[PDB]
Amino acid sequence: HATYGAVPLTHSQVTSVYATDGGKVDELGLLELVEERIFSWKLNKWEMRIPPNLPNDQKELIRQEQENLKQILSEWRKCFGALNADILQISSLTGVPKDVVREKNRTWLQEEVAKLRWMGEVNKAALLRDAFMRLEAFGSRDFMFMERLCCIYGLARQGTFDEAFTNYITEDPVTNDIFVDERNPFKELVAHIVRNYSQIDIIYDFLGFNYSEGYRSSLRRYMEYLQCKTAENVRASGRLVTGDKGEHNILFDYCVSRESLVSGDSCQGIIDFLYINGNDVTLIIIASDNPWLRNRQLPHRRQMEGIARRVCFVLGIPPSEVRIRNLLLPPTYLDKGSIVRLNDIVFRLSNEQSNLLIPWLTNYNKELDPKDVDYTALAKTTNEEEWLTL
Amino acid sequence: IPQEALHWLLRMIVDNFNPQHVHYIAAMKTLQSAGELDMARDVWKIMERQQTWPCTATICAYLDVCVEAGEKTWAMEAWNRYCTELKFLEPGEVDPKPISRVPFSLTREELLYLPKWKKHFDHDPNLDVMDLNRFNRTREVYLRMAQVMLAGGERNAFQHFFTKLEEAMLNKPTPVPEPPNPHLVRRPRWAPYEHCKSVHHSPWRLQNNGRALALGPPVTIEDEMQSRFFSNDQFLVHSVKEVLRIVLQEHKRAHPTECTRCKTEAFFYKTKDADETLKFCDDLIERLFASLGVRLSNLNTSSLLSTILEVFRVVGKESGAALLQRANEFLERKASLGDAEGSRENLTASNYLQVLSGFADESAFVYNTKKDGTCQYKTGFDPRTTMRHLADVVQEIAGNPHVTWA
Amino acid sequence: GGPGSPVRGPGYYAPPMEGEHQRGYTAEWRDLRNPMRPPEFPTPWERKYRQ
Amino acid sequence: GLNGCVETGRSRSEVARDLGLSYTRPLHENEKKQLSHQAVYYERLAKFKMEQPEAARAMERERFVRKFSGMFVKMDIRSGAPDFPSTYRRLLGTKVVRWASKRHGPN
Amino acid sequence: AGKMSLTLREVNTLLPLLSRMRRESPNGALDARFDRVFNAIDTAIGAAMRHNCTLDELLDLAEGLAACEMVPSALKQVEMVLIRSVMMHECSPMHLRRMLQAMFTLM
Amino acid sequence: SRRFRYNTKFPALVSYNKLPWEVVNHETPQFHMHVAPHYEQLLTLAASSPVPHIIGSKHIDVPREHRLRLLPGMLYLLDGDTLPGEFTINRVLDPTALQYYGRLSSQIVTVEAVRMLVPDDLRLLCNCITFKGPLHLPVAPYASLASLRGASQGGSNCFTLYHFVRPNRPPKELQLEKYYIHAPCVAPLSEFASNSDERGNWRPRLQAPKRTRRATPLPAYRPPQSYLMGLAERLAVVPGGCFGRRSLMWGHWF
Amino acid sequence: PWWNFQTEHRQRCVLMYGGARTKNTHNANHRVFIKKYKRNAFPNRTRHHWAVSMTGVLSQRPRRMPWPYDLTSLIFNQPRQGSDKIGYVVGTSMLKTAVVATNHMVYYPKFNQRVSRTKRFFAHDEDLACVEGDLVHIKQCRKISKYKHYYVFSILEPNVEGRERLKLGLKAVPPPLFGYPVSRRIVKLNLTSTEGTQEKLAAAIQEHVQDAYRFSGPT
Amino acid sequence: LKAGLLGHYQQEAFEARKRFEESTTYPGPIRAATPGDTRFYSGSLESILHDTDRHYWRAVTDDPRVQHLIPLRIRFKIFTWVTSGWEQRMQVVQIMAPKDSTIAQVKDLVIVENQSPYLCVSSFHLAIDGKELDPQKTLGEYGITEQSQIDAIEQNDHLLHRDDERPRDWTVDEITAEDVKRSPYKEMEMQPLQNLAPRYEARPKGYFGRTYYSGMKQS
Amino acid sequence: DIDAFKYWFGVKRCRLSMKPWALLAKAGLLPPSLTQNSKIMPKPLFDKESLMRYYLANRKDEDVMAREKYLNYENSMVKTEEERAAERPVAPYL
RNA sequence: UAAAUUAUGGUCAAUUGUUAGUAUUCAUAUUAAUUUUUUUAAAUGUUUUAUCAUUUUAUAAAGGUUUAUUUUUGAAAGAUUUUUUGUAUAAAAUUUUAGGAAUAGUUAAUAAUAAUUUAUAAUUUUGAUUAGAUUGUUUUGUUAAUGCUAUUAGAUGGGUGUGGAAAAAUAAAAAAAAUAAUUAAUAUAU
Ligand SMILES: [Mg+2]
Ligand SMILES: [Mg+2]
Repeated sequence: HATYGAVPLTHSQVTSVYATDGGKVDELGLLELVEERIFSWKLNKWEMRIPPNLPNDQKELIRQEQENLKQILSEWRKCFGALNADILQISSLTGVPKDVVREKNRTWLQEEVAKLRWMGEVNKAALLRDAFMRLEAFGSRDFMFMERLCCIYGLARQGTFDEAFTNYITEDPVTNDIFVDERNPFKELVAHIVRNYSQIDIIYDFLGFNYSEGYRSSLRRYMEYLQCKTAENVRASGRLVTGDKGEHNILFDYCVSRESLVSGDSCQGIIDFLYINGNDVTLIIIASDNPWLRNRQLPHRRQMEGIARRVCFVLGIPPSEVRIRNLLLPPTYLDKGSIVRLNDIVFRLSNEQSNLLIPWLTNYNKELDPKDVDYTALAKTTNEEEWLTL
Repeated sequence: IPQEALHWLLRMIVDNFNPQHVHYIAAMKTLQSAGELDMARDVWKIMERQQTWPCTATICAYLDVCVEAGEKTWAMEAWNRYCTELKFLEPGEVDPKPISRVPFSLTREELLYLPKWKKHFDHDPNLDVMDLNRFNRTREVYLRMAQVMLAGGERNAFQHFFTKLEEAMLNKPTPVPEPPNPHLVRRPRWAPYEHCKSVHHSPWRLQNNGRALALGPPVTIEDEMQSRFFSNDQFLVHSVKEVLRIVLQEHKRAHPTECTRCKTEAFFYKTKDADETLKFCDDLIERLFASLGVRLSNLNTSSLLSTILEVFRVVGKESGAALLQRANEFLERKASLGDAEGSRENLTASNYLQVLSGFADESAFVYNTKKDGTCQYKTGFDPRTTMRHLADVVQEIAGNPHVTWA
Repeated sequence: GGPGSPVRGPGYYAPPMEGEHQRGYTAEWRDLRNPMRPPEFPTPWERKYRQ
Repeated sequence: GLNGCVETGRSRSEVARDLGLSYTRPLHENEKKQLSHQAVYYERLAKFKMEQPEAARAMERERFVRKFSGMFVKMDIRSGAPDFPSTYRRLLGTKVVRWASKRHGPN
Repeated sequence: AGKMSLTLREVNTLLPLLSRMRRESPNGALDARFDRVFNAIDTAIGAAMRHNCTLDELLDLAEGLAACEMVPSALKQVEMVLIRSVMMHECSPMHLRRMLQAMFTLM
Repeated sequence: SRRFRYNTKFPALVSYNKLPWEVVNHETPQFHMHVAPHYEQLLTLAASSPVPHIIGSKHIDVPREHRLRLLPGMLYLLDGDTLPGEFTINRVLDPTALQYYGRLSSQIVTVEAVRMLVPDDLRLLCNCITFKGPLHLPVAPYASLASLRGASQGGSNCFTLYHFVRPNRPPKELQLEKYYIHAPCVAPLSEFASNSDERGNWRPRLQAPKRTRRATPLPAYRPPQSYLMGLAERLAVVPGGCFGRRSLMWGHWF
Repeated sequence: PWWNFQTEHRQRCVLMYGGARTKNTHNANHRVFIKKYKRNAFPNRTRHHWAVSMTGVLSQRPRRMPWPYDLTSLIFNQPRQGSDKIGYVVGTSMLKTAVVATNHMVYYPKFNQRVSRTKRFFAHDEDLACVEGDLVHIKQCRKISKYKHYYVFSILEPNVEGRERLKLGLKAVPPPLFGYPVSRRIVKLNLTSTEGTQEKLAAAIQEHVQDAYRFSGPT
Repeated sequence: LKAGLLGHYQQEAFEARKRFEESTTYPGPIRAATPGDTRFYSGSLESILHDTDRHYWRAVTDDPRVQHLIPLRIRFKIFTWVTSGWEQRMQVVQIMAPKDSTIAQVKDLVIVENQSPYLCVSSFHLAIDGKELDPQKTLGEYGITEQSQIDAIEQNDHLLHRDDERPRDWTVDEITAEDVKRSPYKEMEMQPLQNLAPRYEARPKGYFGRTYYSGMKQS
Repeated sequence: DIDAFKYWFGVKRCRLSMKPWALLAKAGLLPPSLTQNSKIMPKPLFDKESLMRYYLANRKDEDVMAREKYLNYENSMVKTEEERAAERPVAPYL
């Protein structure tokens, strides 16, 4: 539990504390074992996990992050229970073994449903068909795999969940020897996550798990990493990243728009990042949680023309081929379509070369939340706009 | 009746009060003192169904009834639910924890905008669990989990728990003991009316007064402190004593016909599992003497010697003179490991009580057997030798004025 | 009724109430004179007795 | 130190007392005279008890005679009431002439 | 527990004893048992600044606060009543010496 | 206000030290009723276990200013009838006051004289009892009375007990509660020990003898012929007016 | 059938006293008022009784009743009625005693309206922090004085202007110029010189003599 | 007060509080001071016989009752009777002494915790390895630990006159038992209460009989 | 009222007049009262010798009488071994 | 100021008496009479004891007049435990006068039981004190009625400091320490 002197960890101390050497670590087996240990808990195991000697705002943000981890793990618990119930129902209605259900086919489903309908059991045939239909979308062993890995990385990030996975009294299944196990599969799994997934903090912040600082610094590190693999000759001074090829490849970290947006002020246009790629200019803006501030956060057409004219003045690029385009990002997370549009527009990367440069992009399945409709309307009116030519 | 100890807890929840941890502790201890172990487990299930996370004192009070009932499954369930994250004290950590939870208060804003269920404070026992685990009673947990695995018959889990407890009591500092709580009673500050009958108020007998004990004690006391006030080596001695006491308890449970006063022929002779039991006890005593070096000269081993004599009297059928010889050899071994000329201690009243009960177990008999009026004795029983060994021992106890008879 | 009486409000019309008294007097208090529905159970004992 | 404790039931002043904070309005001369003259009469009465025993003994003796021989010295519900002319107001006209009115405070 | 309250005389009597117990300690500071003692001093000082204070009691309070090294929680009302005590007619150079030595040992 | 600090429950009461009906006077036989069973148990203790400061070689020499403060509550035994100075000797010759030493003089050492010593300031009594040896109780060699010549021998046998009390106090004052340690007597067990030659002369009885004849019957119960007070099982009278329990009635006329 | 509360109250009265109520309590009796005193010579100074006055605390007309639905029941969850209260500090002339004016609601069902009445309480503050003008939250407690059974639990809003006026050496609240009079007679302020006070005294005593002449009546 | 302006005030109670948590910067967690005792308990006045300076429920123990103790055991030279004669043996008295205590306080703790009439019979002196100890020095000045062997050398010609005015269980909160007769480290934490008597509810509040209509639960 | 009568009779230990005792003996709650006399059968005559002979002819065991008193007075729901084997946890926690 | 869009390719209704409950008679209903009925005349036996005594036996009426109410730790219940110890003395709240003004054994503090002191004290025009009337009480009556109109549970600072508690100068039961009687009805006159 929480002790006097426990502290929340950043990525550096998670990397340093869980730095062990492992060879051929099973991701799915240790993932299922750690989640089986998690699902066997009660709600009282989640109570005393906040470290006491902290200010109240930091304790509130830690409580919000732990509540988010708890509700996402409970959602995956009920999803896994539904998965096991559907697999057991299919193996009981059909008569096939349980381990070969996941490798079955749709022709096999048609044959088994026709066999059940021939015997006169239309209810069991409808149950088998509906269980297989809701099993084709959820039945993979790696379904929410990046989200579950980010949940376990967040449980390591809290710092108070590391001793909750060991010192259990178990029985041997074949000899019935009551013993106490000191093996910690959570530490081995977090060590393998830190060793293999070098950008697990970027996926952790992009999925909306970080409640303290958000995903903006992870976005800057992601864009700097994607600039270092495309320009390949990169100098980085403070908040300015530049390629030295003569062709303009510039990333400028202007300001943080969460503190820059004064509530009750009349100032049109506050951006976060400015990316100059060749002749193109992108104003990368992270939207705010205030819907009365999103209309003030995007710059005017005259302001974008002034920024493009300043680019023509400073970089010496002629104003015949100069294009400037706004880019709006979701406030608390970063969905898959936003990252795809960021790779398409800013860095001029298609899907195949982005999957070659970034391996974890294919299994990233974050989408826009349905309850935020005004942001989706603003992003539809913003991202479908033509490049403003000076 | 003892069932009322279960009743007044239940009426505590029917009348919409939150039972604190002291109520569960008092209910489990009152039902354990009356021999109602299932009612104590019902109190534990009541605490679990109220979704109250127990403190270490409630955990120890549950593990006492898990130890006395000999049920390892209950203790393993309680371990895997609550005690998997209990750590021993470290030299770097502070010995008392500071109070983390500020008492509940509302500002001038939170009185208005918060709803009435957020501004409501009942004495919820889950709020002060981090402040009731302030004094690090983990050594009382790892001892209790060492005992119940001895009761269920698990040697490897007992060896793991006892090895962890031994390494913690040899290489980690002693925690600060929790002070007693005087706010749990509503006793008056003084006697409101001063009036005291004399000891000789009755001309027919000597009666006890409220001022002084004039009739003498009926039962000998051990005259030792509580287990929380002990040091780490003293708690290791107490741990060996408790493991031997649970060995004695499980031997009396497995063989109830051969452990009481006679009532049958089988009391006189050893059981067939007594040699391995005494071998395990001797190996535990030699492990205690090998772990602690000269420091065992500066520790109180009165209850340890009394439990050693009770084990080598009940489990091993030994004579009272053999028990006196073993106690004298134990005290001379303790006085000899100090590497000085020293001066040996005397046997206490609890140590002499085991020798006298061994003398009574030598001369014990089966009264009114099948021959209608013939008491059956032990084979090879000599009344003259046993009486001669009793009389000089009684004179030895009476020569020492520091042993209080009972 | 005050002391020893379970009546909480007038039967038909009342002075204007605010807050939880407004929600209680109009929606949430007991009413055994309702011929259609009995006074409701707490959650979740109302879902399984819907019919 | 402006909010009382809901858990322990302490007052507004006792929470600030346990925090080492001082909330006291600037007093006038009479409000400081009320708090400064409490010790002066105690030192005067102790000096009278030490310096004139033959008068203090007679004063304490006649005070004990007036206390002991009184009619309403038995602790009862009437003697234990905080406001006797307000609780027992039907005696003030026809039976008790000590109190001429039944209202002395906001109750 | 609120059963009693300390005036300035009790503080001026308790502060040299606690300074002596600080000097007799192995460490320079006192043990943590007396944190409720100094707090009982800390509420007694800031209330007494709202009452009347003679010059000798203020000098004994300043010397006691300088003897055992404790900064009171108020620290401004004490300096405000020390400002009012400089230009008094009863002020002596011994009084100014004690006041300046105590303020240099505190500040 | 001052009236609303506490309630009037449990007020301050007058102590028993200032009430004449609660204070035992030493000129009465009731003084020797309370203090004589304390002496007969202390001599049982001193004859069976070593009491540290119960026997001295002289009277304890406190100064005259510390005489009233330290001496009441103190007891010691000396050899011979030597009385302390600055006292007025008053010999107890009342048979009503001397009757309470009957168990002390019969079952233990014979009481020769009981004296009450009253000083010049009349504030520190001394109850002096002179015994004549030897003891009727067996005395242990490790006991305190083995170091006394008047107790060990069977003028030279006289030894005196000295108990200092305050004159007009309740009987709580003249109590000796620190001497009620019950030390055993090993006189029946000294026969079978290794230190005696009688250890081989006794014969053990391991079985009960076969009884051919039953017990002798009681004589024929004759009921009383006088008027009885009533049923003692409902008048709350103990089984003879002496001891027992009312619920277990026995020893009366029926 | 669903019985009302009067059936339960009748059941309680039957189980207590053996019977509910003896009949014939109305009797339609003609209560006649017989006057004794003169026309305008009733022996009272304020209220002159000349009709049959009804007697009853809660059974009189027009009917009142306490209205438990107010700000206090909306804010505080109370163990009993009147335990927690919120009011304003109006008087600090007593040591360790703040006078707190609080409001409650009384319901008239005939006119169907609630009215706000005011009750003054004496509360306790040990450190003397309550200034006249503070919105305070007081709570019930033991008997402290003859009229003190409340204490200041929290100061929900301090009077900043009162504290700044107390820092200036002034009163916290400037005192009112109006208040209670001393008599029904018009209290005229006398402004005269030091020499013209005897004739003013003669006029005042002559006016008192004419007020005593009013006892004579006609002529 | 006017209750209809409550909810808008709640908006202000929101709009200030969210303004507060964003305005100030929290430096760090302030340590928790122990709460005192209130003199404002509900109900009637209690007696001075039961005033234990605690009028609420606190399930935890704070810092003024926490003591740092050392289990110091001190040896005494005794003599036991054997069949030959006297033999010199050792009797150990164990106390819990505080770490910052002096040796005279350790001697007083040995005097008050022996509970034997044969041990503290005369004035003794504490020593280590024959070298006598200064009674005005701390235990830390001599390096006295649990394993340090401390002897008590007596002078049997004197007589120890003690006056036990301090109770055996004296803590800071001043709660002492009169019939305690035991060191507080020896007695158990929880035991069966034989002095009290179990009492059940004999006064029904609203329900008294035949039919439970409402039960008069508001009362 | 059966439950209130048993509460005031056992827990609170009320008194009983003879007419409510006879009325409750008609209900099977109590035995017939002391005053309900069969006037054809006289009162018994006791002698201790015949009582001792009947007591020594057939007296119960000590442990059987103790367990009967424990079932009648202390509690009557004592769990069997087959129920203790069901109340204990299983292999995921055991 | 959008300008009459064209398979009109689906008409055949309603009523089978089954109801989400304050409903209004300016002349009818409540009061006394055309009719009431039936009795009652005081002057009195509670009991056990250890005997000129002691143990148990705590709310009769008129008068005077009240904004409000309840619970003894003590006696009993009551137990093979025991301290005259088992939290009773408190709060909110709501009265009336056809000719409306002042009130006080007084308010708070207090090292103050049992107040030689301090204070710019306390109640009241948001209706006080006194005087009058006066037990209160969704229990009564009436009506379509959140209206009007009635009431009879009670308590009792100088009779005795006894008793746990004054409630004590008189009550058809509340059966009051051995089963007095316990089938029934009158249960009282007698
Ligand atoms: Mg009783
Ligand atoms: Mg004063």
